[PDB]
Amino acid sequence: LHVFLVSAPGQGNVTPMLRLAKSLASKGLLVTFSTPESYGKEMRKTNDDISDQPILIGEGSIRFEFLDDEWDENLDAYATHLERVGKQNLPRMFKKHEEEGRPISCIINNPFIPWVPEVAESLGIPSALLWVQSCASFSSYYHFFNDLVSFPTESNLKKDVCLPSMPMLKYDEVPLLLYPIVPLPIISLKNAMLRQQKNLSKTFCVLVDTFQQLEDELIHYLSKLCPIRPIGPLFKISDCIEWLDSKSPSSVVYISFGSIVHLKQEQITEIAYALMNINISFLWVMKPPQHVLPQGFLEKVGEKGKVVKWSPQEQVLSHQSLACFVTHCGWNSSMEALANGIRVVTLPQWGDQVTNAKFLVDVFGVGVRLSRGDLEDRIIPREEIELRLLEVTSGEKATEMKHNALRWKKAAEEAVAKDGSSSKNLQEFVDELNNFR
Ligand SMILES: O=c1cc(-c2ccc(O)c(O)c2)oc2cc(O)cc(O)c12
Repeated sequence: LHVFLVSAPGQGNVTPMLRLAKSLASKGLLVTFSTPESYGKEMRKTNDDISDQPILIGEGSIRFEFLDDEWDENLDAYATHLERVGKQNLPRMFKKHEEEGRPISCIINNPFIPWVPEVAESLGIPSALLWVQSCASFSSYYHFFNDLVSFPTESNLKKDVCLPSMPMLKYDEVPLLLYPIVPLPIISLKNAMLRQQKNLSKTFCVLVDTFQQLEDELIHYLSKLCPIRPIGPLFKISDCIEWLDSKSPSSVVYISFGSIVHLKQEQITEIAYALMNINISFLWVMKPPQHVLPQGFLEKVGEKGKVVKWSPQEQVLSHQSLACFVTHCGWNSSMEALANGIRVVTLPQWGDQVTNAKFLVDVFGVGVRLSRGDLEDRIIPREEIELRLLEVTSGEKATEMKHNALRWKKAAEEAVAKDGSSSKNLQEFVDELNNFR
């Protein structure tokens, strides 16, 4: 088999599609991953395993055949141009593979190049979709595009939303890209999402980065409208740690916010005071673009605290020292917290991070809510942060959320085990690819 994995620019898009690539390669498939060269060569220069040629995994390999971007530096501006070059170029690359005994059986794309199922359609090549957010978020988008349930509008900005097989969200707990008020540099992601929901008809399979028991009933309901397959999580399918060793177990407050979120300086300074004040141990990831910490922060907290510029998150998350996780609640981060058994402290910023935060707190039951997101735009005072740090590590539910945590970590490892739901959804989808052939 030979499947073509096409992904939009961005760390958050490429990583999961790569992980879907290392997985299909593990199953005797040859995968060719591609992404715009402008950001592609940036992966080249910044990654150790570049591409001299295929890179075997199990009995399959992963080739690299980047799309010529035709874009040297000169968001909506680039999206339209990229769509232009992609349709220009992608048949030319598929046509090359046609004459070298490599007819492509399937294409895989993510929502932020939603036009890809159109080239798949014209060229006769079946189209599938890698969805990188939860299944509650997919349902948010699908119901909204087809307008099957009512959302906030300009005339009612605080309307609740009642999605089937979901807890009733609130106006600011629906994925922020469906809100009718959106920054004009971001409207282009709203349009990409919505365009992908228009192209769903042409698509025979949606591969979702979640597993069957995390969103059990939801996946059953939407599976009648939609061809949804849970195959996750993908990260588990396929000096920092020396320091945490010295600490006692379940003791270190962990603090990341992914590699895009940039908090506000006032929010930084309320957290540093919070940590100082309750005097907890911590590992706070402070990625550079320059945030300042209070005068004598480092000396005051001592060896109880530690600030770093980057962290092996998956590793760190698998540590017993960790007491909790202050997170921006991206999908992969919510799932890495779930699968590893760690309680969370939710600081949603934008997008679907406000839905996942509603889920971590009130559904999966694995922690405490610190903020409600950009639409709240309320600098959270250190007093409250200190309260949630107490609530999640010492307080009356602290062990019940620990319990709930260690049970979603059980179910995650069963989903990915040999004859588990997530793994047999993979092999089946691979089994479907042959039956076309
Ligand atoms: O809605 C999205 C919003 C943003 C974003 C939001 C606020 C910012 O101040 C910023 O610099 C980026 O970044 C994204 C980045 C993504 O990969 C996907 C998204 O939906 C978004």
